[PDB]
Amino acid sequence: GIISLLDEDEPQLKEFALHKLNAVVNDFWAEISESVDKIEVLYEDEGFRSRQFAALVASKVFYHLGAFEESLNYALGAGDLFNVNDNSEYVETIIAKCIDHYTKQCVENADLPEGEKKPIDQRLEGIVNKMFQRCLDDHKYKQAIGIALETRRLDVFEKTILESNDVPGMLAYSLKLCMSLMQNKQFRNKVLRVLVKIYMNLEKPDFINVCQCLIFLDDPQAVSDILEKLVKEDNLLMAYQICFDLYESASQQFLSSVIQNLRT
Amino acid sequence: GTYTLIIRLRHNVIKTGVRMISLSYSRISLADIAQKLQLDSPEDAEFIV
Amino acid sequence: DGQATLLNLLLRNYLHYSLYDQAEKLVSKSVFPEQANNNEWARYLYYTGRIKAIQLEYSEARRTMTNALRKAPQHTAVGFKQTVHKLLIVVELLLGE
Amino acid sequence: MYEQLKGEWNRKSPNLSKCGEELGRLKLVLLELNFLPTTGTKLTKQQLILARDILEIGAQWSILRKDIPSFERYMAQLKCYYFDYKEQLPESAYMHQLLGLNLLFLLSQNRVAEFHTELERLPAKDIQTNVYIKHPVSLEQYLMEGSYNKVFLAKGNIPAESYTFFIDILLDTIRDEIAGCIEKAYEKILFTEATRILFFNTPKKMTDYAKKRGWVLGPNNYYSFASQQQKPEDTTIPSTELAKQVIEYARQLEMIV
Amino acid sequence: MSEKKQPVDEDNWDDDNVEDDFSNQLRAELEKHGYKMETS
Repeated sequence: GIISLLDEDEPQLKEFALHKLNAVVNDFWAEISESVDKIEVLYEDEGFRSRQFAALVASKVFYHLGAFEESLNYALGAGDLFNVNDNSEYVETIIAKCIDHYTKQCVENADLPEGEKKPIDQRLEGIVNKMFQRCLDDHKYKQAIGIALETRRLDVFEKTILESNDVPGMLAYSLKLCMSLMQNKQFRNKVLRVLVKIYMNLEKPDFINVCQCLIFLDDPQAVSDILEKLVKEDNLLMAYQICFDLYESASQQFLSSVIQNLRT
Repeated sequence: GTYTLIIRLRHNVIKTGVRMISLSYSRISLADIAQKLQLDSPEDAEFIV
Repeated sequence: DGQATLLNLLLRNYLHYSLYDQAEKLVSKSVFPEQANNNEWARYLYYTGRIKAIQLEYSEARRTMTNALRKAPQHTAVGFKQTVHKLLIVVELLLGE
Repeated sequence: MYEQLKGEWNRKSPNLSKCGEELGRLKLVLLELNFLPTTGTKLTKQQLILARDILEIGAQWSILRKDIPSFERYMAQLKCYYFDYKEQLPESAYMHQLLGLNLLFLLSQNRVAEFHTELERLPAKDIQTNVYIKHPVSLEQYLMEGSYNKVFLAKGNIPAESYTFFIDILLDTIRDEIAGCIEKAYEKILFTEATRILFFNTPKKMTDYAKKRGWVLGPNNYYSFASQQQKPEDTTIPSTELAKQVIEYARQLEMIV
Repeated sequence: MSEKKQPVDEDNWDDDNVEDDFSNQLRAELEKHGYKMETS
């Protein structure tokens, strides 16, 4: 019942009125739920030292009433007071709107990244890789292999090939699982062309994934480039499964297009 | 504790009355309906009507 | 199961109180807990019937009082059914029927 | 005990140079202690009974200066303070004459659903006791039906306090109501009967109403334009609406859903 | 089933309509007419 004094015009009862918007935001939460929503008045007003905590409690009250985006934009513009506390049942409420809105906009940004892109308010992508560092640093990498795809970004998934988890076969079988769940060619070829150039820059360059990716990828010159690396290394025993899997898997047009790059 | 809802029924008793008398009688004086409704005042029996 | 009982168990002393939690129950999202087991759901329509009783029945809630009556089981009447048999036509005495 | 206030509060200082130091004084309460209901420390009441008296007198002089937006601030502060279940004074010589004063201005606010949301706050204090709150609910109960003359008898028969600003709204909001119910199918009324149905002998206020609406100023005459002729004989509107509803009957008749 | 949490605790209808229109009216007309033969 602290709500009637929101026209004081003396800006420290706005502060002292948001003193009681976090501890007793259960009982008269039902009171200030729909009747008074003057958060945006002092949030857009010249009167500072609030507009910070005011967007937090509208991000509280409009969340449970189904105004997820109303709690989400004030969740963006709330600031440092909003993301300081993650010891409740509330971070799962706000990043299931924030990172969900992030990836469902980043599908459109996977369509057209250049031009009319996102005006991020410096946290909508900040807690993406911040919570992704929580994923990289909370020991779980069977899922940290996952958010790097779900963000629809290439170089963070190229980044996490070197992490606190080593590479025996980890990420090599990730392509065995992601080629099966592969949606289209548009998202496939971009990641696939950038993983298999660090596969050649790996300590032991794997050959069946770099031939398989390239008949998946239609590059009739790069297997002649690493084939030139294998003539340069001069061992036809390891220049073998790069080649008879290429004859067994590749067709007459691709083998008839790569042949100019093999004989030259 | 329905008493605060019971207290406002006089309006609907008197609309029941004016529907009853307006439905029954056709050319009835205002100086009869207040006495039959024991209103004790014709001067607002113009006004309830 | 958390959308259902936590709103009549929220309401049952708010009706006995005088706080603004009637319009919050208007704007609430938890008004439908989706087939609440014929027992909390049936009385819920009555508990929100007395809400618009104390906030001026305009023949809106006589169908939800009536529905609150007709969704009852078969045990006894003295606890709630004598009071929906009273209050259900309190609000129609407010109408004229 | 940090008072600053006990010299000029009961004596009338109408809109003088006190209210700014009074508002900044209420600000000086806020630096000391928040207006939280103070769940612990029940023995300390100088933040509640000593400051809520300041907030109810601050509710009191708001209506003397016609401060309608800031009036309901102090009044809703008071109501949400008596919402608290801590043992306080149950009432005083003011609580009926302020809560019912809110009920009487809210009566004049043309909001009846909020006029009857108050009625849990005093169930037994309605008729059998508490006559000073029995009077406004009987008043609006008389405004419900066509009881006019009894309401204007209640205009002046107040035992409680002034209520002047509320019976002046109560005056205008029934002035346009009599000015509404001049518009029936009446006959000729002379310049005495409907001249005296409000409260006037012969000013030009009947020229204000008589030129406001019809029932035109004539030779002791109120002219009856009781026409009510234009609107009937409409076949086309059911021939559009029913033309929709017939096909809508045909949709859930043969087509599988 | 059927626990229903407790907050507090023909022959019949036509003559009840006669109890609606005819509750406390006349009730024993045997002598009012004999008292109206001399007045009316």
